[PDB]
Amino acid sequence: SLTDILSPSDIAAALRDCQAPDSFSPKKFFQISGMSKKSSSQLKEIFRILDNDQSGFIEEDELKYFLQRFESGARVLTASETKTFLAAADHDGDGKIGAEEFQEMVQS
Ligand SMILES: [Ca+2]
Ligand SMILES: [Ca+2]
Repeated sequence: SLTDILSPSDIAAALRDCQAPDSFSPKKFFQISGMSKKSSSQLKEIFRILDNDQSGFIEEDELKYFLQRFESGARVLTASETKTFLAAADHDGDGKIGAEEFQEMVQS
């Protein structure tokens, strides 16, 4: 569990909010949690937890586990979820999220 940036009650509320598949969104998890409220530097601490390759980015193969970061056991993302999130953070057309194009997708 993160517990290094956002509060638990805020996460547990955002998880159940749209726990169902293709029910949540990349820009609909900062209202219940409070990611945007965090600085671009604080939003990076999470990226280091999403990198299941330690390469430096969060490819789709590791982005589908977005629900496995706040729940640590929940289901993965679909072609209608991962794609969106990637098209909301990456915007570079690389298929991998970075620590420079992530925060931007949060606050902005
Ligand atoms: Ca990686
Ligand atoms: Ca990228």
